[PDB]
Amino acid sequence: NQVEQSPQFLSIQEGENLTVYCNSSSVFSSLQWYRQEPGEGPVLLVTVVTGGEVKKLKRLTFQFGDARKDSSLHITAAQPGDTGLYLCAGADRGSTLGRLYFGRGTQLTVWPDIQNPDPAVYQLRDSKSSDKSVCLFTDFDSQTNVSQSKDSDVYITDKCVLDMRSMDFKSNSAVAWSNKSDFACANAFNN
Amino acid sequence: EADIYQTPRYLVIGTGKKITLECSQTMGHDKMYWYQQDPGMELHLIHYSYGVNSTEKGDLSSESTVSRIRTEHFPLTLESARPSHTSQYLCASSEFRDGNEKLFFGSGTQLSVLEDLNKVFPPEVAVFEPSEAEISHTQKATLVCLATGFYPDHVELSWWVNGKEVHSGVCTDPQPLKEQPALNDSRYALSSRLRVSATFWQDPRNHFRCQVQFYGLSENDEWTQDRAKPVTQIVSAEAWGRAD
Repeated sequence: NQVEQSPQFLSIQEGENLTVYCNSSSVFSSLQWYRQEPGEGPVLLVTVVTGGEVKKLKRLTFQFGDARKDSSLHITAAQPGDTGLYLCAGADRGSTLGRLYFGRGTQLTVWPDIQNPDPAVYQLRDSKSSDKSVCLFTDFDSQTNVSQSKDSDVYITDKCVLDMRSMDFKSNSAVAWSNKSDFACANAFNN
Repeated sequence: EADIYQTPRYLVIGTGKKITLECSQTMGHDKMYWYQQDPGMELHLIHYSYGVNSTEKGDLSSESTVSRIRTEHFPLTLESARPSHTSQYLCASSEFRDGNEKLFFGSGTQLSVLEDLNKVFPPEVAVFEPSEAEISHTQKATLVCLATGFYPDHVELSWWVNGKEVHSGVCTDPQPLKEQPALNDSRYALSSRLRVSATFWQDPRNHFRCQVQFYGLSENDEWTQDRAKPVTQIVSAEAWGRAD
């Protein structure tokens, strides 16, 4: 009824194992896990009904706590495709029919390993005539932390990974920009 | 066949307007639900239906209504839009399979209700050409697209190479960024990257376009400002491959 999920966010490299948790002060007659991708409806993964029960569906292992007040989802050998919001939902059969109580979820992001990191900050010119430019920090490894701007007139995005599929090649990038004028790409991503 | 369907995916409307959010399934499911989730919270049941003629409130405080006259349809009405209705609305249906109530969700409506329509702005879109320092060093070419100045956060960015949408070598920020964080109604910025081989880029016959679908005001909406009306629209920017 009050459903707690932890951790709130989990960022991890592919290949790794992980466990996420769902807790309640209330006993459940059953418990579901859902995965939601951005812009889309949550998708049912599993239902557990028996205290202590273990349901394995491929690389995902779900457990229902013995007292039926908690559950865990364990993922073996995380793949980028596992990325998403993992929602836990419990039924109180003492309440009503179809009354599922939801946790807020664990946002899980699984990052690809970078084979040959080659970090660089590049300046790009606007396609049409402008005094406008952006900075691209790219080709860094996965334990690189892109620092947030904090400075008013500078915008810095979070890291994004792209897959050049034909080439068997993935890279990380982050973008910085300003209106002007004190802004230089040299200062943009300094740590 | 089929599944469960919700429309519209996105809606920005002025305050005090009537709103209907549509939900249909073709699975012949008796039970149907509406869930809501504001910025900071979990999904929570606002209405449910056991079947035709059944409509129940899941949240007593909610000033939305539903009706169920067909198994197929479970529409949700807001008779008077207030800013506080700004939310994510998810419709679901269910059935008993192996003694389990299994839910299937639609993909949601992102509803934005605004006191002041003057805070609605379409995106500006710029494409930044690959750095030659990137090309000569790496044998690869990254195009950056920047969409800026939009409000609310109701946009879809896509990349089109030679007239066809691409997914390979693309990454778009999962969340946009506030251009003026000190305003809770700040306009937004979003970037995306498209990375191609340098020789693909250097071919002048190759055409690259960043497209942003914005969902804004509809045709009938009142407007009085000395600036074009911020209607639902596409804004694009384009670039040609160039040798160099």
